[PDB]
Parts: sequence; C-alpha cells; structure tokens
Amino acid sequence: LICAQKFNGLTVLPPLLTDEMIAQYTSALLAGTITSGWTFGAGPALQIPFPMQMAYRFNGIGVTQNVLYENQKLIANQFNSAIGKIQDSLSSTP
Amino acid sequence: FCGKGYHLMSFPQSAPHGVVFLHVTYVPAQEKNFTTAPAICHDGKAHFPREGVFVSNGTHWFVTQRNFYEPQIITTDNTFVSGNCDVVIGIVNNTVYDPLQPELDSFKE
Amino acid sequence: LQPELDSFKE
Ligand SMILES: *[C@@H]1O[C@H](CO)[C@@H](O[C@@H]2O[C@H](CO)[C@@H](O)[C@H](O)[C@H]2NC(C)=O)[C@H](O)[C@H]1NC(C)=O
Ligand SMILES: *[C@@H]1O[C@H](CO)[C@@H](O[C@@H]2O[C@H](CO)[C@@H](O)[C@H](O)[C@H]2NC(C)=O)[C@H](O)[C@H]1NC(C)=O
Ligand SMILES: *[C@@H]1O[C@H](CO)[C@@H](O)[C@H](O)[C@H]1NC(C)=O
Repeated sequence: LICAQKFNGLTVLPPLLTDEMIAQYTSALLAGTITSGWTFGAGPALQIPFPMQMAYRFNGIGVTQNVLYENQKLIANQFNSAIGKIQDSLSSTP
Repeated sequence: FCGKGYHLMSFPQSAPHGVVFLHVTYVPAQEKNFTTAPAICHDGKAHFPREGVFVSNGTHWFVTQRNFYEPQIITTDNTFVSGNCDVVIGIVNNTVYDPLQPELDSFKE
Repeated sequence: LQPELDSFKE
C-alpha cells in the first residue's frame, strides 16, 4: 500500500521540487506569458498590452493585425468559453 | 532551441566524444517604457502599422519595430487602413503624415 | 495616385 511505503528496504525518495515551488514556477511562467508575450523568454521581460500581443501572434499566423482588433470582443468570448469548457472536458472523461 | 535569446549563428566545436556549440544569440537590453495604441484614427479610418508598433514619446506619436527603438514619423506607407475608427478599442487620434500630399502641394502650390 | 492626383490638379 502507498500509505506505508517503507516496506522492506524500499525507500521512496521525495522530489527535490515539491508541488508548491513547481506551481510557483508555473505561475511565474503564466505571468511572464500574459504580461510580456515572448519577450521574457529571450531576455528581459518587456510589458506589452495583452490585446496587442494577441494581435502580434495573429500577425505570426497570417491574419493581419486588424482582424483581432475588429473582433476583440468575439475572440475574448471565444477564448473564455473554450477555457471554461476545458475544465468540464477534463472532469467528464476520467 | 539554439541558446537563450533570438538566435543568430551557431559555430560548432569538436570535443572528445561530443560536440560543443557556440550559440550566438541576440539579447535586447536597455528597454524603455512607452505609451502605445492599437491604431491611429486620422480621418475617421483606423490606421494599423504595417510593421512594428505605435509608440509615443509622451507627447508625439511614432511607429517603430518591436525589437529596436527607431522612432519614425507615422506616414501612410508605414500604416495600412482598415475600416472606420469607431470599432477598435483603445484607438488614439493623431495625424498620419502622407508623404505625397505636401510633396505635390509644394510642387504645385 | 492618378485619380487623386488628377482630382487635386484638375
Ligand atoms: C517627444 O515629445 C517632444 C515634445 O513634443 C518631441 O519634441 C519635438 O520633436 C523633435 C524631434 O524629436 C524634438 O527634437 C524637438 O524638441 C520637438 N520639436 C518638434 C518638431 O515639435 C520629441 O520628439 C520627443 N521628446 C521627448 C521629450 O521625449
Ligand atoms: C478623434 O477625433 C474625432 C474627430 O475630431 C473625435 O470625434 C468627436 O468625438 C466627440 C466626443 O466627445 C463628438 O462629440 C464629436 O461629434 C466627434 N467628432 C466627429 C465629427 O467625429 C474623437 O473623439 C477623437 N478621439 C479621441 C480619442 O480623441
Ligand atoms: C516604466 O514605468 C513603469 C511605471 O512608471 C515602471 O514600473 C517601469 O519599471 C518602467 N520601465 C522602464 C524600463 O523604464
């Protein structure tokens, strides 16, 4: 059983990075992505308004800059609905 | 993938039972904060920069590339129009200096 | 250019 892991000379070493500092790393990465786009991954983090960073990423896939700005509310609603659905997607299928 | 930063070159170097790479990357520095804007309404039509970004020296407005600060006057060759300027959130107003109009006016008038 | 140029000039 996992409750008593000692068994017979069977040591289970704990991970060096506990879940708390791993989550701190993930949160720092999230904040970097949100408030600095790709800039923080290649040097100092340069703040850039989110919608503008989204337009930049749109420019990277082919769609021009103005596609996002004229559809900002629609894209925001789509993103928020999808991120809402992902939790129920994980829950529904074990 | 090839060194931290914007990769430029990679010179290999032989090592015993391995290889050593010299990733020559480009690291930006000396950043400066600037007031931006998604677009610049001039005559009721939004102007988005063809490349780079709209930045403001506090007072004036300019357009420059993202990874280096070379302020340039917002001309109609640096920006492309798309629709009216009532649907873009956060739009600012300014004057997109068209290069052709003063040129032709000085030529003729 | 040409339409606007002619409109201004003519
Ligand atoms: C931003 O704002 C100032 C003040 O408006 C700008 O000053 C003008 O722009 C030129 C070119 O840079 C300056 O050399 C002159 O002092 C100003 N003259 C004109 C043409 O209006 C300047 O561009 C920026 N400087 C600052 C204070 O950040
Ligand atoms: C950009 O300039 C336009 C035109 O000068 C401004 O539009 C005016 O907005 C006011 C609202 O306070 C209305 O009462 C006027 O009727 C508008 N004029 C016209 C003919 O469009 C607009 O507000 C400016 N935008 C910014 C952010 O400065
Ligand atoms: C710009 O200004 C903000 C707020 O005033 C400040 O927090 C930030 O460090 C500044 N950035 C640079 C690089 O000057």
